[PDB]
Amino acid sequence: VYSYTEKKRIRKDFGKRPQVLDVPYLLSIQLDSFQKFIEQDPEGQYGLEAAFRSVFPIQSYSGNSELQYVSYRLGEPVFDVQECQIRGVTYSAPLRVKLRLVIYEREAPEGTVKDIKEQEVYMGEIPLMTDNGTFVINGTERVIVSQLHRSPGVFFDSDKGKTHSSGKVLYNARIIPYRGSWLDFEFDPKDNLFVRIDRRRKLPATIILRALNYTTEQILDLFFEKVIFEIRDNKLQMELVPERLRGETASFDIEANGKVYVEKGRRITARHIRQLEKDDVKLIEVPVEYIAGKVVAKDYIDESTGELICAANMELSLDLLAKLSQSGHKRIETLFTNDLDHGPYISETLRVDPTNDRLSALVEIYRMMRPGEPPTREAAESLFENLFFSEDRYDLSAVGRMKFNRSLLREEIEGSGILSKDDIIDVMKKLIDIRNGKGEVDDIDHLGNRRIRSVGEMAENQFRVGLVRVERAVKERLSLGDLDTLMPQDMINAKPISAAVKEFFGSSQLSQFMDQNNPLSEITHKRRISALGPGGLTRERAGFEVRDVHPTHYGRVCPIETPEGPNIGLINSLSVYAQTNEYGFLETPYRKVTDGVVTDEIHYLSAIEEGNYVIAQANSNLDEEGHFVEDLVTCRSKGESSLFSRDQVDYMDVSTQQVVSVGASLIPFLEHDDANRALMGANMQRQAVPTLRADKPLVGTGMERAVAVDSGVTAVAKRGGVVQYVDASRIVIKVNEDEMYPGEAGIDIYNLTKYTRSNQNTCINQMPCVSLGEPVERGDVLADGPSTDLGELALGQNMRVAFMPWNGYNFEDSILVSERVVQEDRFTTIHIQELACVSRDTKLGPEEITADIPNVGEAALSKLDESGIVYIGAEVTGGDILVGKVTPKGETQLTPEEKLLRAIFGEKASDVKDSSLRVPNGVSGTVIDVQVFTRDGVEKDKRALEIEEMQLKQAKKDLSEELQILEAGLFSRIRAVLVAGGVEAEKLDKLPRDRWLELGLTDEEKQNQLEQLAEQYDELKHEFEKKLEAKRRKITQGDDLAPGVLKIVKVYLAVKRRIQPGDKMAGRHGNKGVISKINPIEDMPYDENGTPVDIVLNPLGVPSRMNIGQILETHLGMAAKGIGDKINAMLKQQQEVAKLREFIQRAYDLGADVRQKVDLSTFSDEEVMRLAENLRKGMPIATPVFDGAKEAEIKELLKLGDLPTSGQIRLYDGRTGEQFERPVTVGYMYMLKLNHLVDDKMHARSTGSYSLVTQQPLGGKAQFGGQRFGEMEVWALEAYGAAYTLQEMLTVKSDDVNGRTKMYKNIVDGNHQMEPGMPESFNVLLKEIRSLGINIELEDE
Amino acid sequence: SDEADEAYSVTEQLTMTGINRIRQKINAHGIPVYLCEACGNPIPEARRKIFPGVTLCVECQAYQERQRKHYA
Amino acid sequence: GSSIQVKNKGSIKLSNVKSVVNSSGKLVITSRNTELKLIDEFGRTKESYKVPYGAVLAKGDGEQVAGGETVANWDPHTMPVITEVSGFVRFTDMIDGQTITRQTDELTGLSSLVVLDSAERTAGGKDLRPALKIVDAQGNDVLIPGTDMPAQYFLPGKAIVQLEDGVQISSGDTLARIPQKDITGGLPRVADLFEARRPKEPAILAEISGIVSFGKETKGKRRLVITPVDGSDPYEEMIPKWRQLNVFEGERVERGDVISDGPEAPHDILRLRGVHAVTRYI
Ligand SMILES: [Zn+2]
Repeated sequence: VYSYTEKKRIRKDFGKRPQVLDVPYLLSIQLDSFQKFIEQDPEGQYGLEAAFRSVFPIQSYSGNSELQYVSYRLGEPVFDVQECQIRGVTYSAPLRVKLRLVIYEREAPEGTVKDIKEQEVYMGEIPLMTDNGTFVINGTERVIVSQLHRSPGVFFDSDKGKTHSSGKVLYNARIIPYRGSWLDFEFDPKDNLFVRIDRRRKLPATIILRALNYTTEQILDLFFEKVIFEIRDNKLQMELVPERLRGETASFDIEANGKVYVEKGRRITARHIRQLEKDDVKLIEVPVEYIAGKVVAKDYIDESTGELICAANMELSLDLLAKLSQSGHKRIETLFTNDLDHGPYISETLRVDPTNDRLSALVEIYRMMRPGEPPTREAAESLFENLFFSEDRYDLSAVGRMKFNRSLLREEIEGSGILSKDDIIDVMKKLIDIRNGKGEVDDIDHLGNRRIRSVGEMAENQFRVGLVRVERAVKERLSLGDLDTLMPQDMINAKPISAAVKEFFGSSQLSQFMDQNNPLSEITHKRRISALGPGGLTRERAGFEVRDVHPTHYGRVCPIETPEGPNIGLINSLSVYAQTNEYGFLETPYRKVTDGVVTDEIHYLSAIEEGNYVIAQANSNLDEEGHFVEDLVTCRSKGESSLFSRDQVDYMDVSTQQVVSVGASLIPFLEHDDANRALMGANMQRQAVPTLRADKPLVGTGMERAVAVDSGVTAVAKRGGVVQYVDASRIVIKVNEDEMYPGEAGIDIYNLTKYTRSNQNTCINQMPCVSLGEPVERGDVLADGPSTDLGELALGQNMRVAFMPWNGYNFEDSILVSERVVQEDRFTTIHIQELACVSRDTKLGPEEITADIPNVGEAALSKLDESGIVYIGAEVTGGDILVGKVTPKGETQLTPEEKLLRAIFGEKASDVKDSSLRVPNGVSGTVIDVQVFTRDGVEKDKRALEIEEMQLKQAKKDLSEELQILEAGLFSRIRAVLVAGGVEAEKLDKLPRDRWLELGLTDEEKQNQLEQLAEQYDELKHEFEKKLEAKRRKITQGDDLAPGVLKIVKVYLAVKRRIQPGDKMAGRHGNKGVISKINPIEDMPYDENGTPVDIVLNPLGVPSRMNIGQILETHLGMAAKGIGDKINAMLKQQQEVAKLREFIQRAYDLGADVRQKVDLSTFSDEEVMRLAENLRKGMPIATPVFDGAKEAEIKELLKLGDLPTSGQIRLYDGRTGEQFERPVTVGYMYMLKLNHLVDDKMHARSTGSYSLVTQQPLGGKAQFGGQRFGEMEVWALEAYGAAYTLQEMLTVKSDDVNGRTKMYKNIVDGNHQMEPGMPESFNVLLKEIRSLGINIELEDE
Repeated sequence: SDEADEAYSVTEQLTMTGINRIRQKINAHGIPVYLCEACGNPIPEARRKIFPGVTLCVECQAYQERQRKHYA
Repeated sequence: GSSIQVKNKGSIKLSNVKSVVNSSGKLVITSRNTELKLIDEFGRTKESYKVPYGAVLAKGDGEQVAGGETVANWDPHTMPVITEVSGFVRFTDMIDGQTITRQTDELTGLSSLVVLDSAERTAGGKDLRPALKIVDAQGNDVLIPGTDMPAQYFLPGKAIVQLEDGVQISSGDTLARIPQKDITGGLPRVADLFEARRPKEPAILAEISGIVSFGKETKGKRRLVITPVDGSDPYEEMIPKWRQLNVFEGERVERGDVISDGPEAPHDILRLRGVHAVTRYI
């Protein structure tokens, strides 16, 4: 059940699993986040409404001067997108707010209002989001990478080991809020427990308990369990709770009933506790020595005196037992301490507690928060209440409360805003229990502690900071507040908020240039998480902790796609099915499980909600109904993974792909690659430059179509219909009768984007693929972009590789590319460089853009027209002129004998200095397009007038073609008027269309309908008169250029770089390479049938770097081209549709269980010929990533062709014509072309420009300056005895500004001497030391 | 050499040293002990027969392992 | 990660003392951590030797040995398998191709069923355990003292056997015989070499060649005392007694021989032995 578009070539699809969650729209992060940002949102939640409800209303100094909020608006831009890339504006959208300045009357708190002046005030231009989540800030398409930062809540950290040298670990616990004072708990190595408010001094941690209305009795009964001792007529009985005695010294005879069930000295093993439980002991009679070290909880005083016998939390010695014996107590309370489990911590910290009771504790808090402030009753009350208990001065965000209740094993995920007695006490219990053995510590990386921002929330915060810095000014201008003379816009300033928001979108560690050199690059750049930036941890502070992968990445961030090198792991790329949760933490799909069934309901899980479940594994064969095939299946429960019984799973992975990203899920046979290698593979697939004829992955992974379509490059049909008029520019879809709106149907039209620059200087082209008179279904591609083909992402080209050494040309990783790959121009990649030539305004005068140039005859000026700009199309080369420009330079200041010379030949020395924009030395191109911006203070020249006329012709053509469709829709609606009630069918197609307004009709509601539709027609008329007026006026106006520039002339060269020894190349699995000798055809190897193997890689790179996936891909490719050549023979020897059907059907079934059966008996006889003609280059093959095609499937798919099952053909060398012993592997591997081109990298500099502060080399153009002869190189030269080369390496070649010119004079005059002198850098050092008062001089002898 | 080759060497180093630590722990050589090195209880047959020459009863082992779980 | 040749005269002593009287009366050592103390007649220690496991002895507590009686013996590679209980023997689970193999010594004349390891056996005796089970005269296993747990001796692979079935056994009888530093080698070990950082516990080394004794007793640091041939004697130095001495009260040591142990810091060697010595250390 396929469409008519999908049948262009139906990708053979292995992969055994059924997909149950189709791939989400890959750009959900950017789009949905910026959608939450900018929208009138009738609820106080996120969006701009959040910021405005936060900072407004502004009340003055209580003076009945208020400025409140009403509602805002997003006026449409003045320049739309492509206009805004041409000209250079920020694709903004002017903001508007309805602020409402109210002024209450004095002698009135809320008495009668005296003025409510309601006026709408401008502020800022928020740069809107394109349809592809890519803003346009200054002409270039920029992208704001999602950030990943610590969620405000609670954290229990270790800081294990190194401190204190005893090895003993500390267990600190931090309560970070959204906004307010922190709170920390920590152990000392002496094991007492201490607190600290915001990172200030430590404190005896019981002081905060006491400050919260806790005296020692209830402290000890919160942080401890009770053991009562009894004095029942003889010597110190004890309560026996049976499980109190696991792992403890038996320092006494544990008898019972006068029977000995446990004996002294031993240890109470589980046997003993078992037997005491079975033998029912409850009150054991132990000696006094065992109470001698116990601790007494409650307070005891002589009941006859009221004098304090034992304070709370004192150790009972024998004397105190005696003393309270004579007071009439048979109950005694003792803390159940223990070295293992119920440790003494709060008790011994009370030992450390200097203070005694509540008021003293509040005093100490007041003296630790701020010194010098004398303590006080109410000062202490206010300070302590306002640390953690002030709704104004402290608020966990609701995210804060949610983490704080999920990390305590609480109940409600949402609740209060400030802390409480119970929140603090639960923190402390959790802390002590962490240290007691039960419980564990949340390591940093755990994605339950990495809330994900994105464009929306970050821009919201920047607008927030803007609002605070402006409400300062608002309250200030309200200080002087005249009641009714300042409207609600002189209080504000617009440029503040615009400054903040532009600073974010244009200067950030996030808002960065789109890696727009390959559709996979954009859609793997917009899906991106970053841990750097403002508010995240940067490298120095942190640090190795967050580089790591952590088992909560399984389906939430890709593990095998992260930028290797300087910052690994800080650029985690988001998974395939991942999402941002409601609160923010990354979440992912999982299929629900009933009693024992695998439901098809996908259910989302965040990070903190997972471990309490037990998730199955997607690689589980299930039994045609939703029951597993076994009773025990692999699963993963809490980090660990293991076998579980069938009746225990709760969640199955949505699909085998979800562990990866869109980066590494395109690598076919990813499953057989060492993870570093898939890392480098994805990170070299993000850089493939779009070739000239982008072919297709001959072996793909299923996700490639979704990446091509969901990225913006393909030209996706908005509505299904017939194709009326294709063309290299535009595609005209005639919408069908059912997908067609009721009024003014019309037809959809797509203006493609022909040749044009992207940021990385490549060609972002679009070519139609659906030809004239041809159906298209909704949601289908019309026009392939760069590196797409038929809507299947084709980054590089497939080609014939043969693994074999072949004379050292591929030594380390080098590659040997036969000239059949470069003759065809199949890696010939097109690069569209932009050269600008401004025309500035110096003190001497304005630069000219004349065609009149000195010291260059007609020679270099043959390509220039009458005005100094080159023609569109002249094939400039290295060193020619594109824009003739001359600057007036007075004071020629003639010299000696040069003056004699001018006398000798009378040649008038000109007043003008040539500065024309000449092509960079080396490129060789075609000037595809010249644009001339002009300050509107200059008379536009002749060529700019040509350009204005031409663009205006174009825009007139376009907008008139638009008006035609529109009026056709309105005539349609007119017929829809007549069709009901008195339509005259054939009396309306004969006569002219324009004379339908005067068509007869009875004066019912339908005559008034005709009148109304005539009104609509004339409105459209005047509308497009005035709209073409506005188009002509946008074109005709001057530009608004930088300060002091007359006119800029942009010239778009279009180089075509082919391929040449040095151009890096690479497969997908991470086999790099540097194509190293572009061999003839004859020389290459050739299999017994004749075909020369185009590339020749190296065998020594498959075992050493375990990326055997490239050998399996090579074999699947060889089988694929086997099928291809079989269809080619069946089609060239032209057979029929019948043989083709039987053979393609044999290819598409092919054995093992698959989810792809197509049944070509429904393809019409003429579709299968088209299907063949698209397969005649070779049958594509899918292979979902961790669910690929196992080897034996490949072997049978080879045997379906006629290749040898071994995969290894016997090759004959091309030069000697004699068989390679030991057959080689040959196949069709898909190889990219990385854009580390050679001619971008090559560089050489003999005498260029120079610096200005130190006479060193400095060039610009391609760092047109010498290589850095750094320090380690100087160590090298000193290691050799060579010292002359060093002396000239930093005296003659580099700095000594007489040494270098004398060296050049000597070199030209054929005397290789050198006259060093002394470096100008050291002379600067003498001056910089001497400006300080340090007289450094050089002795002279 | 490449940047993944060096990472392979480091991964070999890391897992080899970890595994060889944990094989250094387990004894596999008899020194028949017959009752604890701390508590004195008899070590049962099954435990002394799995791990030959193990000085400590089961409970003493769990207890020392738990005091060491907080890393000394 | 091959016997104690006593040299001097004096009484004998053991600390951490534990051993068993073998059938030959030799008070053969079962304990590991016992140490032998060669005492002079003063009542103070002369020399010390850390007891080998299952070593052979002749002398005992508080008795004079003279220089030359090699009392403390130990088989240099073999790990003795002595047994304290008194009884007879049977062999259970020692089967050809399964746990042991048929192994005949031709130089002794008796066969030794040297226990075969986890890689030398097949599925017929894979999980099986070579068990030397002690018995009484009845054929019942002699209980070991202090357990309701019989006496059957476990033998890992590679263990050469002393005697076969039918052999009576008693204490101090090795049934079996099994054969017999942290060199942090990163780069940061090399940086910390050239930086010459003083280690954690400096291997305490002498000052001068001369006789010794012990002085002021542990006001924190117990004090060593060093007096020359005849010269500048007054040096007596603090020493954390929290780590062992490898010296005795009456030794005339050469300067530059370890009193204690540990990675000796380089400053010590340079000031004590000579520059050649320290450069060879590094
Ligand atoms: Zn024990």
